[PDB]
Amino acid sequence: IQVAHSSRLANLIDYKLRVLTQDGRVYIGQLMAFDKHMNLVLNECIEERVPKIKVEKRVLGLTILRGEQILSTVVEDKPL
Amino acid sequence: NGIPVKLLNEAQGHIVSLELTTGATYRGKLVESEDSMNVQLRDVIATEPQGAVTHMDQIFVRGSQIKFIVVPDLLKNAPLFK
Amino acid sequence: MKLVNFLKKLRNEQVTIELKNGTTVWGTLQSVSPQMNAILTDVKLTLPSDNIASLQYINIRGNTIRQIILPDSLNLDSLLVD
Amino acid sequence: RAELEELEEFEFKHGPMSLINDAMVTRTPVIISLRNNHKIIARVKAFDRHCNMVLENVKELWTEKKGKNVINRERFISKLFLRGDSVIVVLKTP
Amino acid sequence: MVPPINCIFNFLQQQTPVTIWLFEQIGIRIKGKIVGFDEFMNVVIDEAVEIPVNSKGTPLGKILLKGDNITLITS
Amino acid sequence: EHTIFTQLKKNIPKTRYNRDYMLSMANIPERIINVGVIGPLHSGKTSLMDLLVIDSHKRIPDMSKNVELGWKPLRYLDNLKQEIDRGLSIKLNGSTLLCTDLESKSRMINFLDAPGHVNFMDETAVALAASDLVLIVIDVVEGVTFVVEQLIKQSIKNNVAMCFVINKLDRLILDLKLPPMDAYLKLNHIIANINSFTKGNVFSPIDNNIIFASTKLGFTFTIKEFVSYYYAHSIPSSKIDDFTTRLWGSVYYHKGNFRTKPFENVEKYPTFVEFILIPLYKIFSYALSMEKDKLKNLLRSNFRVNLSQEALQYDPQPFLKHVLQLIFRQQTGLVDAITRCYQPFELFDNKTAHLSIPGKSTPEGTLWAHVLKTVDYGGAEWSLVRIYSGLLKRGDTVRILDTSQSESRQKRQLHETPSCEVEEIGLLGGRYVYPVHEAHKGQIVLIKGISSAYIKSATLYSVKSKEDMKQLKFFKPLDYITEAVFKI
Amino acid sequence: VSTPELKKYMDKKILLNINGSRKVAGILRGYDIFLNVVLDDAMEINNHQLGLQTVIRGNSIISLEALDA
Amino acid sequence: PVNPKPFLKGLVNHRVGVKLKFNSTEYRGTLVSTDNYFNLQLNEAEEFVAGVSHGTLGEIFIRCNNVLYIRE
Amino acid sequence: KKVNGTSYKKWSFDLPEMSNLYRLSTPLRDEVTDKNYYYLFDKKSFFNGKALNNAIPGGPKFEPLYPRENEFNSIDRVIFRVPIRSEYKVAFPHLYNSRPRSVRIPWYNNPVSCIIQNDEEYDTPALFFDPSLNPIPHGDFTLPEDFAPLLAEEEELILPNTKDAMSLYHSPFPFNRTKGKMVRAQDVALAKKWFLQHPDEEYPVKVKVSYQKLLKNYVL
RNA sequence: CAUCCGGGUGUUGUCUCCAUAUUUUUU
Ligand SMILES: Nc1nc2c(ncn2[C@@H]2O[C@H](COP(=O)(O)OP(=O)(O)OP(=O)(O)O)[C@@H](O)[C@H]2O)c(=O)[nH]1
Ligand SMILES: [Mg+2]
Repeated sequence: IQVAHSSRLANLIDYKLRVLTQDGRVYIGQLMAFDKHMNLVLNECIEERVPKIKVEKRVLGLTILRGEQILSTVVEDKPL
Repeated sequence: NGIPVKLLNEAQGHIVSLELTTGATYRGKLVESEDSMNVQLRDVIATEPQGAVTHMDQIFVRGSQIKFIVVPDLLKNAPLFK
Repeated sequence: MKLVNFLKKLRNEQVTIELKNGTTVWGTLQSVSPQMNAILTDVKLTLPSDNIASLQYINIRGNTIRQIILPDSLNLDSLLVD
Repeated sequence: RAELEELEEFEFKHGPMSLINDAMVTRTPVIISLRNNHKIIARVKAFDRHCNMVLENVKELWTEKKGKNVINRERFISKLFLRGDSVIVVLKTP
Repeated sequence: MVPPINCIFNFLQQQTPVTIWLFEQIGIRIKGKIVGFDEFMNVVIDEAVEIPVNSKGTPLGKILLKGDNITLITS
Repeated sequence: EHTIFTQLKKNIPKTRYNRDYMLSMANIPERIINVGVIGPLHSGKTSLMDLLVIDSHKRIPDMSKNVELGWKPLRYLDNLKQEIDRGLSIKLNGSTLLCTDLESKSRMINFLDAPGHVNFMDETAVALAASDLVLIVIDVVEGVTFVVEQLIKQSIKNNVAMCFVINKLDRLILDLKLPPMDAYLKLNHIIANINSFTKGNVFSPIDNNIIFASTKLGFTFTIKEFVSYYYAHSIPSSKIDDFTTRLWGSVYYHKGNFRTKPFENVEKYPTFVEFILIPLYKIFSYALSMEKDKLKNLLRSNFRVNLSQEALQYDPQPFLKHVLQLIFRQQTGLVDAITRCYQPFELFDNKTAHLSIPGKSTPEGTLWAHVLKTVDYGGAEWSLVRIYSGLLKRGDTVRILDTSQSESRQKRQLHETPSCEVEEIGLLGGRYVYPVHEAHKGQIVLIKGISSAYIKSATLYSVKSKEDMKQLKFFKPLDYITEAVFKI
Repeated sequence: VSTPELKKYMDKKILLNINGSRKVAGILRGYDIFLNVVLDDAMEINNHQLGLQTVIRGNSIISLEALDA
Repeated sequence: PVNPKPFLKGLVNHRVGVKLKFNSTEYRGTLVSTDNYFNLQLNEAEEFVAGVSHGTLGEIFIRCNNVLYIRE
Repeated sequence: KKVNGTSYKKWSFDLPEMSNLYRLSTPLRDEVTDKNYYYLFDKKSFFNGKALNNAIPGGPKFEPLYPRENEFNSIDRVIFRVPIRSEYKVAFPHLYNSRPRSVRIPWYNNPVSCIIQNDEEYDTPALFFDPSLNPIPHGDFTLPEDFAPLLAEEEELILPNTKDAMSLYHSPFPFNRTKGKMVRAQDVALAKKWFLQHPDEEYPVKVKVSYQKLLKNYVL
């Protein structure tokens, strides 16, 4: 995996981002919009739960992720 | 103002899905949204965390409980971003 | 009076971190937000008896951050005063 | 902004925020119970409104308990930042 | 229409049989009568009683309970 | 010879907002709103419509250099040889386009520009029968005259919400040369005269009902929009709306303290004069008569407006128009006011009940629409229809009943229709027609192919069962407001 | 400041989902900005009523469902 | 008239018993002072683990967020 | 600054130079600022007059262009009431006369002008309530201090050059411009607006006929 | 249907003058 040594989150917007969630799932997709409260809008969001064995996988598309239920953000891949 | 909350209120009317902290998904026409995501739906299917589906006419939700909201592919186009 | 001043003044330091679940995080303090959001480059994770999961970049949510283990060469009283 | 910090330090000295502020002034080791069960013996350096507190001379005490094998575990850290919400009860050891 | 502030002002003057449920808590209930009211939802309750749930009358007195962990009230 | 019209489909204007996303918002019936722009003769409603047209499209091909510079108004929706030579809208025209409010939520609006001369009131009766709400445009010099009085009495009669646009605000400044306090008293006189004919409802500029506009200089604003641009980045954000409710009607301000008495020391003006109207007079005076070197520095510092190096070399009226379009940006305050005026739940049922014999409901399966007028639009003739219920598809045979039959057929339903196939469906846009495949509930379209089935108006229905034939109810014929009495 | 528009649901029975899978039936009496539901008490989840008039805290609300149309 | 905050101001310099939510325990010590946040401080606070004094903690400072109820 | 070069092709002035040329050229200005002056003297009324063969009372007279000249309009059956004099046949030319051939339709109206001039003594301000005008008869909340409206740092509403700006703003063609290009010397028609307006006073017969002959030349 | 006095804009050349925290987010 490769990414630029970025200063802040908004500078790397529209990047394929692995986004953890407090309930155990991880949402992977290119981020369109962020917030002061860390609400995120993934362009091609993909629902990936970790069941109690192997990864659960599901496609969502354009979705809002609420900020409170986020654990953290990670860059998965580049734009385009 | 919150640009994701901007998107939510712009998404009113479409068949949107919604899972909470509880893990119980929903899916139907949205009706109302605010700064705190005080969501309302119509024609909402209410699948419990086990998978027990219960069709119902309406629902109101509090924003603290909301986890994520499935928006359609129309809001990808216009006009909130640029 | 704000420790946010101090945490803002903590920059480009390689630090360990704990979370609400208790996950470790070894990475350079790229920046810290006024609400504790630890922006970190060149990071390494290890879960709570579990094996390694190293990564390229992680900005972690402020509330999820439990306890940041600071580095060795650190004058606390130097940064505390304006 | 300045008047709020004036009444902050004023309300600390008179209110119960004076205790661990006085513990920082006396600079003693203090035990602190935690949300995920960690009795933190450490030297308090920093102190704010939210009870976030940088700790020198750190010594966390806990029990990683799994497998019917009580393994009371503990570690020393040079310096560590504490988040407020984790704290339950701070106390100055006599 | 009755906002919660006005309905609790009825509970303040009346002091009628209140039953309280608790936040992040199913194992225990309370039974008393409302006596105080804050600008937050903090309310002091005299004649309060700890009442474990119907899955008995256990001892409890007058309590200032931190009101940010309230669920039910009914005077 | 007859119209100016865009026949080549490749030469369509190029629509900044991606029309496919506009058509996708027609699925939600609450996203569409039908507004007709009525008012008196030579008050500004066509130029008001032309502002929205200019800001909605990328490159209009009929726009010359003079209508860009601002000498002659582009009268885009006038469109005819009659309306160019006579200088007078004689037929209603429209445009369907999407617009965003101040909270960035975009919605599809069907504007029907209507004539203002008093002989053409058949047209205005069509526009009142079509529109969900109307925005009555009046000019500030004449006041609410007897024509305005009748237009608002007919807006009340038709169960139609309404909105007001005070127009020609420059004529207070440049023509009549009124001082700012006297112009404030003029505006308060017009608004207090508006509220005398409206039965009970309250029209004030702070309830998003009153909209101040020029349309020759090419601006419009509201108090909410004008606070939202330049004031409310300084107010603490919990106070903003409350400050806007302080912006009208004899509340006075000095130094952070609001009160009602004339404050006895500073001899200031009321708050609308000081915060909104005197800065508007200053924009006009300084655009026309200040040296440009001081003006670009002052204007960059106050409004963050950056005057380009081309736009210093103008004539005074294009420069005033350029400055006023850069201070007052696109017409989002008017669209926000339109969104804050119309509630569908209150008035759609009463409007269909007033047009056609109040029943309980219509079934959601049946197609039920209202053919308002035959309009010669672009060479051939199109029906102009509003869809009240159901869906309509291109290639569908429906029953078109003339409205003169309907008052008998309704009693016979309380106690056959010729069918036609829908050849084409188009969205009206001004100098052109945009072809669309299907037409949903709640929107106004042009339908080619049913025009031979009726005289002045008709009703269009497609029933699925036989049982829904007793459920459906037919439209009553129009009240063309003036009786035709002049004979030849 | 944004008032949750419960005037559509005012004086109607509502199935309030609250913390720990608990339900509350009851006709609505009023509310505030925090969503604290002032409601006439009804049967709580076979089924049994506690109280006559109730005030539920907003933080404890999971949801509130339209029982009455 | 007997509100929480004025009774709490009367409860200053008096014995109090603190109960909490998760991983929690009753207490018993003389309240020192309070604020609008309801941060507590006790002297001679005995750690009553479900009404069983596990240890005399003494001079202590309790956080506001984890407070459930406070009694005599 | 005020010209492109010695090729002498384009010009651009300031406001006081343009205002000075506006005052200084008083005897040859148009001095008609509303378009409702030319109600039945516009170009298109002249074309309808030539085509219909009528004569509006102060304009030109041409040949018919249709010089070859039933009981529908009989006397017994038409109601004689409000005579159909020639201004009505010019103004509404498809209604008042049968067979309108080669007739065009002449711009109904312009709304009503209420421009107010200010020429007396100059010491009256720019914004002033004229004697022509009718009259118009009949602390919980605070903000931060030093909250002032937008242009409060510039305290003068009326600049000194603004009366000249509001007078040049309404002048007809050459003076509302302050930017343009050089034309030829004979292409500037100085007598032309004179015979397009009306006769200024009551003149001899020769001088009223001279207006008509020149004005006929303009129409052709 | 033509002739004549004139005009715009674009590309190239040429000429002249100078220059190189206390309920929905985070306590
Ligand atoms: N002086 C001045 N004139 C204006 C202003 N706004 C519009 N007009 C003029 O008003 C005249 C009428 O404009 P339109 O909008 O075309 O007329 P209308 O409102 O459609 O009325 P109709 O005759 O029915 O079309 C135009 O010649 C404009 O020049 C203004 O703000 N000031
Ligand atoms: Mg018009």
